[PDB]
Amino acid sequence: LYFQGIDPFTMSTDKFEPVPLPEILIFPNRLLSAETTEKLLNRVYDVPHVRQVNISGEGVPAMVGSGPGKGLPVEHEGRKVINVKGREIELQLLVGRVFVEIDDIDVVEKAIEAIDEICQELLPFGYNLEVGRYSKYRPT
Amino acid sequence: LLGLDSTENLYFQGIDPFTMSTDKFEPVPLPEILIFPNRLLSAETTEKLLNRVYDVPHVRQVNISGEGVPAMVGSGPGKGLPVEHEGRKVINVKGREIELQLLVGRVFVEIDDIDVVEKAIEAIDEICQELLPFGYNLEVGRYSKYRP
Repeated sequence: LYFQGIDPFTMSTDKFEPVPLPEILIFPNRLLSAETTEKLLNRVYDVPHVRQVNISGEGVPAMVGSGPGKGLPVEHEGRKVINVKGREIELQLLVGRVFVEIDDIDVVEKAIEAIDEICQELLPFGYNLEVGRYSKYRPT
Repeated sequence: LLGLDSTENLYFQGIDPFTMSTDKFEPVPLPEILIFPNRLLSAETTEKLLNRVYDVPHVRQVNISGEGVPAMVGSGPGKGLPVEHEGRKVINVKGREIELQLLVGRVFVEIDDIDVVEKAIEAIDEICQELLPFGYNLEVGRYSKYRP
């Protein structure tokens, strides 16, 4: 079937305006240490067409299921400082998500292959990569 | 040879190119509505927002991202002083007690079907108008898994 409608992810509608820049999303199978985060961000910023890299800790801590502290959250991690392309970044939490903004939809495929090669080396415990494409709600 | 170029710009109009590489990318059926508050949310506002969002029809799951907060703080010669509850806050969402450890900057609301997103985003917009007076932006996201 040859589509004849309008997709709000790729064209303006009366309710949506496409966000030009996609994300490459990294979902590691284990949280990232400060050191891993530092190496990952430095390497990813060297990939052509990467505009910015953002990170997040988890919203909800890990709960202790056995031993001392059972039933309670793990002890909160300590603050760490990393150096990304000469800028100091303070980490309050182990990193569970990475968001990589790419400067053009057309180069996503190449960018994600490059990022995949980095992750193969740095995230031996496994990970998943996704492309996110967005549209802004702008009614009327 | 203007005039005799190939016509992929017409044939593929409105399609994102990477999506045609089905050897490498698998479409994710379920979209998300994203809430981007203009300020990082307090635990109190996060709690209110999550309670209301979980009542919107067709919401499947809700995730959050944002900025961590220290569990130790100090301005003296010694080590940091520990913050009560390790700096985290307990919130109550639909009867569940949840330890929150982010100032929230992005809410990810998974919707069960692209076809119901319009009505869902209208309900979420009404919530945000009420709960986020400092302003916010809403977006929809569609995902593709890289599976080379």
